[PDB]
Order: sequence, then structure tokens, then C-alpha cells
Amino acid sequence: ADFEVHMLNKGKDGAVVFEPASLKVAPGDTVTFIPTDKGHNVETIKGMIPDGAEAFKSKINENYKVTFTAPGVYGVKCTPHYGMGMVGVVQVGDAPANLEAVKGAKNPKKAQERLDAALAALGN
Ligand SMILES: [Cu+2]
Repeated sequence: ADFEVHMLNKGKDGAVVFEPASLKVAPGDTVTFIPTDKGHNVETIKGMIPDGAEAFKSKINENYKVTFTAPGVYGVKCTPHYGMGMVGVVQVGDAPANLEAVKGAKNPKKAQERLDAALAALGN
């Protein structure tokens, strides 16, 4: 299955957001990060990707389709807007096994707040 996430200067949750900021998918599903507004990208957050996955980083303004295979939680950021909290979580499967590893990863405050909210929205 294929899902879409919009990269926005602003949205429901305020300044510099992924919409949605949380997404539950199955192994092998894809997510396309869409540069609806200019100036954004998507990058994995260190400490927030499960065993068997590979970190990535898209180019600014790249329409970017990512396959999520290994189960668990994936934290993503927009590289320039990470400090400002432009972050999201993609969760592959239920009962993610890397949850406490990812909860311990270090993030700047606005990012941490939005990451915790996305984790809670996903049932964690
Ligand atoms: Cu951004």
C-alpha cells in the first residue's frame, strides 16, 4: 500500500510540519514525502530506526518515495527544520520492538514534543 505525507511550511499542528505526522503501515508499504511547500526534505533521525532498516536522506524539494520494510518505529525529520520540530513517525506493524530504543534517542525540545505526540497517536 502507498501513503502520502505532505511537507508544509505550516499546517494543523503549527509551523513546519509533516502531515500526517504519524502513520501506521505494514511491511513493504511506501510513503511518498511530497514537497507541497518548498524548502523541505526527509531524513531518518539517529537512534530512531529499527534493526534491518537503512538510514536515508532526501534532497530538498525532492518528491521522495520510501519503502518501509523492517518492523518497528521510524523517526524522520526535515533536515533544516529539525530544531523547529518538523518531524514525524512511521510505524511498521504493531507492538514495535524498538520502542524503548527510540524513546531514548535525543532530540531538540520541539522535535521531542512532536515525536512523543506521534508515538502516543500510534498507540505507544
Ligand atoms: Cu522542513
